[PDB]
Amino acid sequence: SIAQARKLVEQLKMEANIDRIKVSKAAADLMAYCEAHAKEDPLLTPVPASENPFR
Amino acid sequence: ELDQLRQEAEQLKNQIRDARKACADATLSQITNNIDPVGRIQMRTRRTLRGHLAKIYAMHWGTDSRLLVSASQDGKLIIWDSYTTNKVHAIPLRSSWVMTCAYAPSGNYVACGGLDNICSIYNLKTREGNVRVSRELAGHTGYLSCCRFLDDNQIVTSSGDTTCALWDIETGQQTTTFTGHTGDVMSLSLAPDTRLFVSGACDASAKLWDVREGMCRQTFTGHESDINAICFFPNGNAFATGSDDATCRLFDLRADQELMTYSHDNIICGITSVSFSKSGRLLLAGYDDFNCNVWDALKADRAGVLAGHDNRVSCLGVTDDGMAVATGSWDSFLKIWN
Amino acid sequence: DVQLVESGGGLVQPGGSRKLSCSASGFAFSSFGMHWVRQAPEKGLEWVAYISSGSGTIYYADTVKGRFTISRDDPKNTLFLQMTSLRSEDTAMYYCVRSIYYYGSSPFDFWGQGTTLTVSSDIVMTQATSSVPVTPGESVSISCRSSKSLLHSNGNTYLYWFLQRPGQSPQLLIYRMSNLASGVPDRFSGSGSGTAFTLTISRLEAEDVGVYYCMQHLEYPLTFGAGTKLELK
Amino acid sequence: VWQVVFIAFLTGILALVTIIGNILVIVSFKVNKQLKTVNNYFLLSLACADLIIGVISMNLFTTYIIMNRWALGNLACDLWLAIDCVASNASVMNLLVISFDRYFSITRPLTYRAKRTTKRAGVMIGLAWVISFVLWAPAILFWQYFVGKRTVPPGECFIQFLSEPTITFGTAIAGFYMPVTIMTILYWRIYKETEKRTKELEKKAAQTLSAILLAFIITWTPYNIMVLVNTFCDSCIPKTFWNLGYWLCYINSTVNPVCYALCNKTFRTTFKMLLLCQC
Amino acid sequence: VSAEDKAAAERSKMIDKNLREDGEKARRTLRLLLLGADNSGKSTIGIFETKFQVDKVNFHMFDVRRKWIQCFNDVTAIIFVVDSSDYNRLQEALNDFKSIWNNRWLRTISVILFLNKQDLLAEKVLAGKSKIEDYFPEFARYTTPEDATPEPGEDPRVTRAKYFIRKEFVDISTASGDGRHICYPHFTCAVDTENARRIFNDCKDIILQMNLREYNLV
Ligand SMILES: C[N+]1([O-])CCN(C2=Nc3cc(Cl)ccc3Nc3ccccc32)CC1
Repeated sequence: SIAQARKLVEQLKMEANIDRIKVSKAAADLMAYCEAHAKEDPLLTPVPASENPFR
Repeated sequence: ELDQLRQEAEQLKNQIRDARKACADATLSQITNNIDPVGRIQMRTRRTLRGHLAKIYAMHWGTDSRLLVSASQDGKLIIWDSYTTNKVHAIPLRSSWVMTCAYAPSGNYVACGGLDNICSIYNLKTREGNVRVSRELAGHTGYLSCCRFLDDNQIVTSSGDTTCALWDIETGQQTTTFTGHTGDVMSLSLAPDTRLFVSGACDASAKLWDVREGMCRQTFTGHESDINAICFFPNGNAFATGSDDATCRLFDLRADQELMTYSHDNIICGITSVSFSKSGRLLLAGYDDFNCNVWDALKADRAGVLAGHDNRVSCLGVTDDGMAVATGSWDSFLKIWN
Repeated sequence: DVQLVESGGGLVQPGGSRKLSCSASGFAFSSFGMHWVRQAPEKGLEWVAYISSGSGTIYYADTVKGRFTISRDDPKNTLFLQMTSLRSEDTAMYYCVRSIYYYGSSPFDFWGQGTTLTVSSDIVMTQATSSVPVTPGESVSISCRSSKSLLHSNGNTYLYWFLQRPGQSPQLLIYRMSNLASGVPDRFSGSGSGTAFTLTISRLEAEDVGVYYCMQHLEYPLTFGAGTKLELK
Repeated sequence: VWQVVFIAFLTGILALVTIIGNILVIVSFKVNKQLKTVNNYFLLSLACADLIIGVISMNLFTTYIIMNRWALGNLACDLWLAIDCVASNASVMNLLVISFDRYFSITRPLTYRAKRTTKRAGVMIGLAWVISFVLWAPAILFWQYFVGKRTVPPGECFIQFLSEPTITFGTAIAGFYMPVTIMTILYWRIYKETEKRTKELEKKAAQTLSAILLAFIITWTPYNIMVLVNTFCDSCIPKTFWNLGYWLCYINSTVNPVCYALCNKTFRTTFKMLLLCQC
Repeated sequence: VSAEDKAAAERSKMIDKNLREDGEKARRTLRLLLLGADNSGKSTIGIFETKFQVDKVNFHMFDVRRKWIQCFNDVTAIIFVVDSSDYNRLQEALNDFKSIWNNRWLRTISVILFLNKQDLLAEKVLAGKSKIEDYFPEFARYTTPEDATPEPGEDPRVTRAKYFIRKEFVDISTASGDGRHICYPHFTCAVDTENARRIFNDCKDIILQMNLREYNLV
C-alpha cells in the first residue's frame, strides 16, 4: 500500500507542476476556431443539392 | 509514514484546486454571449442502411467519407457504400459481441473488439478476393470498449481492466500500457496529430495520455457517474465527455478544468455517443431516449433533435469531410443525416 | 497462387462442336465474374462471353451469340465454354479472365493461359499507332481514343490498360485511368478525359516489350483496342 | 317517408366507423416499425377484407334499402354479390389462420414461430384469399350462363342459387360452419395451456376469448340460419327481418379493429398517439 | 446505372441473401446468460461459449460493476447460481441478485435459479456445526411453512432450511417488475444428470409470456 501511495503522490506532483493557462485565453481559441472554420461545415451551413452526395 | 503521504496527497491535491481556480478568469458563457446563435438545424434522413439484424453497437467512417464499417450483435461487420447503399463486404466474426469497430486510415484494415478481450484485425485489400483475419491481439484483461488505428501497424485500445494499450500489429505485442484510471474506460479518442489521446472512464474522470512516453499528463474530474463517450474537439486542445449522469461537458487540456456544461431540466437519460462536427460548433450526442441532441458547443443550448430511431442511439459518427452524419441504434438501422 | 489453366481445343473440322474448360485454383472462384476472350493468330484480343457471380447475368458477343454457351461449376472450381457449329472464322486461342465488382475493385486483374482452337450500337477503339519503336531507358506515352465519352455520372471513368508480353498472357496495368494495380511498378500512369486518354511508361526497361490494348467497360459488348506495339531495335 | 334520413344515417355512421377503423390498422402497420412482425401479416389481411366490405358491400346495401328496388344492371348485381361473398369468406379464413397461428405459438413456443418466415407467412394468406375467390366468385358471376338466364326478377338482386337447396347448405357448411368448429376448438385448447402455465409456472384470458368468439357468432349465425330455412321455404320469414340479419353480418368488419388490433398494447399505444394528435 | 454498378448491385444483393439466410438460422437458437459467484460451479450445470441443443432447439449459453449488461438485454433468460452450502457469503449473493433484478436493462429479462452444492447442504446442517441463525437468524422462527417436498423428512430439521434459504431469492424477486420477468427457483447438484431440461422448460414458459402478452391473454 505504501508503494501505491507513493505512486499517487508522484502522479499528482506531475499533475500540479507542468503548466496551465487561463480559461479566457483557452476559451477565446474555441470561439476563434469555430468562427474560422465555419465555412466548411455542411451540418451548420446548408449546402446546395448539387454538392450533396446523399441526395 | 503512511499517514504522512495521506496529508501530502491531499495538500498537493488542494494546490491543484487552487491552481485550477486561478485560471478561471471568466466563464466561457460570459464571453460567448455575443456570437449569433446557430438557430435550429433541421437534419433529415437520407439513407437507411438496412441489413443488420441485431443491435448496432458501433460504427466508423473511413477516411474517404464514403465507406463505413458497422458492428452489430449478429457477428457481422459490413462495409457500406453509403452513396449507393451497396454492401461492399460482410465479415463474419468469431465472437458475436462487438463493443467497438474501427476503420484503418489507409483503408486496408478494419478492427473489431468486444467481450472476447481481443482486437481482431481484418485484411480487406488482398488477393483471393476475400477478407481474412490478419492479427488477433491478446493481452487485455477486460473487454475492449474502443480501439483506434494510428497506422497500419499500431492500434490503441481501451479496456475494462482500467488500462489502455498500444500494440505493434506485426509483432502482436503491447508496446505501451497506460495505467491510472480507477473505473472502466468506456471511450477513447485520438488527437488529430496522433501524439496524445483521451480516455473517459467509469470513475467520472478523464485523462490525457502520451503515446510516446506512456505517462498520464492530466486528469479531469467534473462528472458524477460513468463517462460513456469522449471525443476531441477538432482543435485537439479540448475534448467533450458524455456521461451516464445525463450531461455533456467540454474539458480543456491547457486550462485543465471544465469550460461548459450541456444539461437541460427535462433530459434525464444518459449519453451514449458523442461526436463533434468539422468546425466544432456542433456537439452531437446520442441519448438513451431514442434520439440524439445537437447541442451548441459554445452555447449549451439544444439546437435540434434527430428523432428517427425507435431504439436508443448506440453510435454517432460524423464524416471527415463533414458532409454527413451516420447514426446507428438498437433498431438495426444506420441513418445517414444531412 | 492464383492460377487459371485452360484446356480443350485442338484440330476440329468445320461444323463440329468443341468444349473448352478452365480450372481455377488459388482464389475465391465463387465470388468472381468470369470472361472468355479469344485471340486470332495475327489479330487482337476479342470479347466472347461473360458470366456473372451466381450465374444471374450472362452476356455473349453478337459475333457468336446463339452458337456459344457459357457455364460454370463453382463446387468444381471450373467454367466451360460449349461451342457448337464451329466456323472457319473462329480460329483463335481462348483465354479465361477473372473480374470482381465492388467499390474500389480491380476487374480483369488476372488472366489465364491460352487454348488453341483451329477450325478448318457499340463503341469502337482506335489504337492508331500500330507499332512505334522506342529506345530502352527512355519514356513512351500511348494514346487511346474511343467513340464515346467514357466518364459516367457517378464519377467513374472506364478504361483498363493491358500489356501482352510475347509468349505470355495479357496483364492488367491500370483500372479506370488513374489506378495502379497490384504488383505493378509505379512508373506506369494514366490520365486524360473522355475520348482522350494517355498511358505513360516512364523509364522504359527490359521485360516491357509487348502490345498494349485498350478496353472499355461502360456498356457490353466488351470491345477492346486494336493494339499498340512497342519493340526493341 | 320521414324515416328515410334516419335509416341512412343509422347505417351511414356505422359505415364510416368501419372504414376509418380499418384504414387506421393498415396505416398503423406502416407508420409504426414495431408492428412489422410476422403475426401482424394476418391482421392486415383481415383489415384488407374489412375495408372492402366497408366501401362496396355496405354503401350499396344502403341504396337497396333507401331505394326500394335495385337500380342496377344484370352484371351490376353480379359483381357486388361476388365481392361481398368473397370478402366475407376472406374474413373468416383470415380469422381461421389467426386461430391456427396463435394455437401453435402457445403450444409450440420455440419451434413453430422459428419455422415461420415471411415467405411462408403469406402462403396461407394466399390460400385464405384464393379459396374465397374460387368457391364463390365463379359460382355466382357465371351462374346464369350455366342454367338458362336470370331467374331473378328484374328489380331484385338476390343470389340465384338460394333455391338450389344442396349447394346452399354445402356453401354454408364450407363457408361458416366448418371454420367456426375449428375456431372454438383451437380457442378452447389455447385456454387449456393458459390455465396450465399459471398453475405449474385466468381473468384476462376469458375477457379476450369471448370478445373474439362472441363478436363473430352473434353477428353471423342469424344470417346463415335464415339462409338454411329460406332455401326450403321461399317466403317464411319477414323481408325486413331478413334484411336486418343481412346487415348484421357486416358488423363483424366494424368490430374487428377493436377485436384483434386494439387488443394489442403495441397497437394500442400507436392508436392513442394518432388519435390524440395527428402526425 | 453503370455496368460495374449493376455488377456491384448484384454483389450487394448476394450479400443480402446470405445475411438473411445466416440470420434466419440464427433465429432457431436461444441466448442464455450465466452468472453467479466464484466458488459456485459456473461450468458444472475472454468469454466462454457453450451450445447445447435440447429437443432440437439450440441453446447457446455464455460464461463471462457489470457495464456490459447492456449487451445482454435480448437474452431469453439469465441463469443465476448462489451458494447454498457456503453460508457466510449468501448476503453477498442476495445483493448481487438484488442489482440484477432491478437493473435498468434487465427489467423484462427472466432469471433461472440453480441453488448449488445441494448434496453438501444436506450434510452441512446434519452435523450441526453451522448456526444459520448466527449467519442470519430469520430461521429463529423455523416455520417449516406448509409445503410438499418429494425428498424425505429432514433428520436435523434440514429440509425447512432447504426452502428456508431458497425463499430469500423469491422475496427480492417479487418486489419490482410487475410480473414482466419471472424468477424460477431450483435445487441442483453437480451430478444431477438431466439439468438442461430445466432451462428448456423455463425457456418454454417465458416464450408463452411474450406470446400471451402480445395476444393479451395474460
Ligand atoms: C351476408 N352477406 O352480406 C351477404 C352474403 N354472404 C354470404 N352468404 C351465404 C350464402 C349462402 Cl347460399 C350460404 C352461406 C352463406 N354464408 C357466407 C359464408 C362465407 C362468406 C359469405 C357468406 C356475405 C355477407
